[PDB]
Amino acid sequence: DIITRPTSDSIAAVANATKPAAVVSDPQSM
Amino acid sequence: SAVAQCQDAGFLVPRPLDALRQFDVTSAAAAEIMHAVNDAFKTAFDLDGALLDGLALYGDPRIADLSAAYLQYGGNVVREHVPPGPSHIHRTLQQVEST
Amino acid sequence: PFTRLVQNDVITNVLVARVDPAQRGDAAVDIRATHATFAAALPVDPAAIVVAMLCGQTETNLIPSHHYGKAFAPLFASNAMFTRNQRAVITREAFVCARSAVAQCQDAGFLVPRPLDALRQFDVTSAAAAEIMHAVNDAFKTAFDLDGALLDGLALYGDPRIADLSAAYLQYGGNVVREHVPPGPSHIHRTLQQVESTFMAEMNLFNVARGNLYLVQTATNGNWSPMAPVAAPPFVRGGPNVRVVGRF
Amino acid sequence: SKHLSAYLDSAVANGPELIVEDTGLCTSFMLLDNIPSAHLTKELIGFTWFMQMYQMTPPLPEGAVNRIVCMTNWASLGDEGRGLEVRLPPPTDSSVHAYKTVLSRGYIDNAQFNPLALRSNVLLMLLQFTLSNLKINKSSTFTSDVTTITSGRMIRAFEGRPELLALAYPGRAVLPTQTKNAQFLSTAIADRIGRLDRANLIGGEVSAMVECMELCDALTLHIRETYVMLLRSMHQDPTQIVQIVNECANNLLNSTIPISLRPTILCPWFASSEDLRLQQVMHLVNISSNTAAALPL
Amino acid sequence: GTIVPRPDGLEPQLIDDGNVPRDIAGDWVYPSDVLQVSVAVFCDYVWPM
Amino acid sequence: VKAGRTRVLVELGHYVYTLHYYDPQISLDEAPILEEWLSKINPAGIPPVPFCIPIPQVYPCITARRVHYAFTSENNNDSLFSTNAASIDTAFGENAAVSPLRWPGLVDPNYRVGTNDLPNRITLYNSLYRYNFTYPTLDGIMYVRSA
Amino acid sequence: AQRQFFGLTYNFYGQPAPLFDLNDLQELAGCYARPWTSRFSHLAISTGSLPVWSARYPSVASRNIIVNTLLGAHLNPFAGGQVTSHQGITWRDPVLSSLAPVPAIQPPPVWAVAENVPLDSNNYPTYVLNLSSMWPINQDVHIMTMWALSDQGPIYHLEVPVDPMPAATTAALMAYIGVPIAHLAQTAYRFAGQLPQSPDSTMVSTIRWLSAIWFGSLTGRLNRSRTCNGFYFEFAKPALNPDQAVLKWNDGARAAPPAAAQSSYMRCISPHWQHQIVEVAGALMSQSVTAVTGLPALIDEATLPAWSQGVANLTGNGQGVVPCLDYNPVPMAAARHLQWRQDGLITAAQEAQLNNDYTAYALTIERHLTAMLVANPIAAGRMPIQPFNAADFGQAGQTAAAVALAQAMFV
Repeated sequence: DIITRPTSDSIAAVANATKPAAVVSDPQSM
Repeated sequence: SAVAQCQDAGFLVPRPLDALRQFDVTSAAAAEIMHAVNDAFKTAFDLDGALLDGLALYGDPRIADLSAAYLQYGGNVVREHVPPGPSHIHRTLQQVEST
Repeated sequence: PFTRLVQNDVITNVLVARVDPAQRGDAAVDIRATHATFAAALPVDPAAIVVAMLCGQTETNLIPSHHYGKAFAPLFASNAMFTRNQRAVITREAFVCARSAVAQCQDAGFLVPRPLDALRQFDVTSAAAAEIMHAVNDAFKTAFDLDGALLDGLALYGDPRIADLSAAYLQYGGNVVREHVPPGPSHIHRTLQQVESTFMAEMNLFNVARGNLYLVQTATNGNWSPMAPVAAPPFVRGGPNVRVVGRF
Repeated sequence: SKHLSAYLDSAVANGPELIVEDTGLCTSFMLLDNIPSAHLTKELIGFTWFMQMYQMTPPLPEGAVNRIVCMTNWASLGDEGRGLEVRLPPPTDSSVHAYKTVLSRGYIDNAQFNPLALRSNVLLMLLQFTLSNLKINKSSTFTSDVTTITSGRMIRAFEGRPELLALAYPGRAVLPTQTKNAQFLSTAIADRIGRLDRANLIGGEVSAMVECMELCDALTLHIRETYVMLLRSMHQDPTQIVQIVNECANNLLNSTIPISLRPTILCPWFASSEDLRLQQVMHLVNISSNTAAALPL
Repeated sequence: GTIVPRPDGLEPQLIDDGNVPRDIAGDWVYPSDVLQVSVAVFCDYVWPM
Repeated sequence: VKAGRTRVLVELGHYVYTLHYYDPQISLDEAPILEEWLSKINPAGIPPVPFCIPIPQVYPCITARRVHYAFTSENNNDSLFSTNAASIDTAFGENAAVSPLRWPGLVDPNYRVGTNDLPNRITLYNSLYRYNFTYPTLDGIMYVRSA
Repeated sequence: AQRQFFGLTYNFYGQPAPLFDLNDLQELAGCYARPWTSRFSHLAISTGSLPVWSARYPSVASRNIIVNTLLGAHLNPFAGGQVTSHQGITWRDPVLSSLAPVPAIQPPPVWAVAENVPLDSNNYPTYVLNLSSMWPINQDVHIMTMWALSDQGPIYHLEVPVDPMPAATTAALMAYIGVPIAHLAQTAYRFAGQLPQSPDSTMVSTIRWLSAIWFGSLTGRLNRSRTCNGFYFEFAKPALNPDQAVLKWNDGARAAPPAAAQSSYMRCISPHWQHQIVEVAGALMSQSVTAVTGLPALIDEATLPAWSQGVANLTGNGQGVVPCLDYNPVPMAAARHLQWRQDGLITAAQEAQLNNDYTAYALTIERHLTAMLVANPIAAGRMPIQPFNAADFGQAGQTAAAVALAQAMFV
């Protein structure tokens, strides 16, 4: 199999802390 | 070579992949690179025991050229460099990157 | 000092003062009338002393340096001596701040900056000072987690407004020493001054305002900002036809 | 026996609590949403926008009216506090209890304040403010962000307190739809964030000292920097320490010290003679001055 | 990737890199970064156009 | 005073204030609040000064003409941070935006590290140091044994 | 110990009276506290943490300057052998423990104002008789003198012996590695300040070396490439705030001792020092050594203000005279950067950039100070900042000689 390893927790914490929603429901969307 | 090619100010190596985007690696980032290369080699050659771990676990992985020295009380410094001999895998690897 | 057979140099009293005698009218008074004196004595039996003098003996071939080397070994193994140093520092800071606090509530005192002097402070009785000093003392005790008696005893005479430390001893020949014990340069005291200076500008952040208050009927229909008036205040004091109510 | 035992053993602890460390944010003022913004769903749609619908915590309050209020250690992650705090409520409330330290207890009503004793109470409250802020700005692990909004610098990841991370760096905001907050944040300089410099003494070790920029008010910063300055003032090199100990033993028991790098030690164990004299006099004043007091001594 | 809604029936606008709102219609160049951080809006105001 | 025939200046150097926001779309009279405030003044002390401020609105609204009495003599409005922060713009009410002066180290192009205006103004975004002191015990300093 | 000192009071820049108001005294030496070791009580690690940018005392050096002026009005006993009063304030006791308003019954004589007053310890016998407690006066008087003797930056002394460092100093320094300069300066001031010490003490030699190392690194001669017994100082990036330095120890090549013992006096020739913490700390730290050991030799009068010409026990022009050098930080920085490139620590492109950054930084300091002076004209009766002229920022001074000295000092 191909090799992977988890990143350090601190890296993951920052990355997960910034993930805006891709699709947001608003009434004015053309 | 791998670490040097990810920090765009590091030890001098041919850089065929500089066209690719990459944030400059800090000390912590390079450690992950060092680990992966270490693991890949130990897997490929089926090696037990430490092979390269100290470079990743302690100190800065951004190495340039290893050296050891001792200090005499008279202020004299005796330093012994250990530049590696001619590698073979490195050559073909650089070729693979280029193509 | 150990005096020996010198009649004029016999020390009669060792004394300490909790209060500066300069504040009250005691500049040129007998030292005994201004400082509290110690009193203690231990009655020793001559017979025991004589026996000890004449019945002293030691080991045959004692080496004092070696013996004391073993004896004193366990006594210097810990930070015991350093805790008192730390307590002394905290005591210094607490004392200075307490003096600074009390002085700023009086009209004047031990010459100290008074950035907050614009505020009102009517009661200046010693009772207020005692309450303030206790508040400061308790605050320090809480902050640095102390348990013993800190800064206490100063209020023994019940008037911290003139609290000051000094010591002296009196000789039969009428000679006096009268050493002073002023505090050293603290750190917290300076910061507190800086804080008060800052507060006098940013007081609005503490729900505290400044200036007078007006009361005028106004039937506005648009924007209305009482905290930031745009027009000049009407009928400032001393203006035309403005009256000041009587004091009753 | 109590006095004798006390006077004979000095290893009774009871030392002042000097070392207190903070890993949170060196600030004492909290931005506060006082009046919430209304939610519109029938008319006036689109006039307001919440970061909630984007699953994001806004770096700034977003109420109709926002206030700055004093709240000590409101972001103090880490060690336990000094034990005394100052917490003003928003100006829509009384906030009078913070000014009844003295001359108020049996005198004024619960819902008043003493206008004739204002100066003293204000001073004491500021004193409490000062004491509560006496901490050490401890470092914490830094890291780079592999996200798109990176600035090339490493930042201080508040693991376990993500809301702190959102608050600490307003520059890392994600801005849709140009609100009044956005009109301000959009002017933020890119790289004014995170670690600026460090003292890296030992390979692979934690940096002894680091300099960074983040959310931090000046006043608290000034206080804490003075506090460490005080601590440095009561510290001496090991050579001094061993010499002092040797002298105390009349040059008996002459010990010494190893010679190697000691990167970041700190031994606040000393003072000046004046402080010693002051404490000595103060201690005498505390005790009674009769023969029954000196006897245990 | 901020957009600027406007009242009174004016159709919305987009922030030019010179910090000046511009009309959506026309031609545009998106660096990868701004797209990755503003996809939510792009999916609703640019992509339909 | 309520009849509009008198104007009063209450002199007091400093005090504690209290706010009470209200909707500018409905009728209001500030008299009851003030009368309540007067009903709690003793020789011993006084309650905090009250004030009434309309909530800023995001659209041009129709405001009911209402009566106010109290207002200050200076600009004691420093604690205000911003209004209608989550909105495109403040239409009717007072329009406070985030003042850059408190954030020089975040928006000022000419900001230099290590500067401030501490005695006069407080800046919320600055640069600071952090430490990693260790606290060795006495025996950790020296050879503790017999000498 | 050291049973004697000499001193000199400040100069009035044309004004008729010493320049400080009551508030300055009340704030900087009030509370009836001892003023004798307060110089670091209002300093910290960096300017950013200090209220030195506005209002009263709007400069790094401002407070210590006013202190020196304040002392000039009360050091009469070492000039005329008597305690006096000035504007109603005097010492509480013959020991000069602290200040207080004059008593109403038997006031001391009023001080007659004068400037640049020479001072002798011998004029006040009680000082020696109470040396054990009056020792702190020695340090501060020395500091005041070392500043009063010069316009622009204060004067301090440097020296390097022909011997290697003793082991004791080595161990001490190995515990001061990560410490910034400001903290180091405090300890030196604290050490010599509070109790008499003999010059043949470990700390004395220790601080002496620190001053040497600081200067050697300041000139750029001491770097990661070349170090004194493994030690050297590291300076912050000019791009952010170059006004910071920390100690470092490294496995780089060690510089050889000089062929003969080197020593000289130093000062900053440009007004930048007034708002630059590294200059203040370095001067105070160096001056602390001379305070405990006394002046090794008379200072050369050749390049000193008019009032400093031929001051007894302080300045001279004879054979037994040590020259004093001076420098401007901007040319010094260029020299330091050039040395780095020649050592190979940086490229030429970097060196050009560093010069631009540092010059830009220095310009801000000048712009701040010059604006601050007109805000506090000296005619107002108090001097928070020393006066200067616009051209003073452009003086190169003896900078070329200075780096030459370090060249000879660390071979």
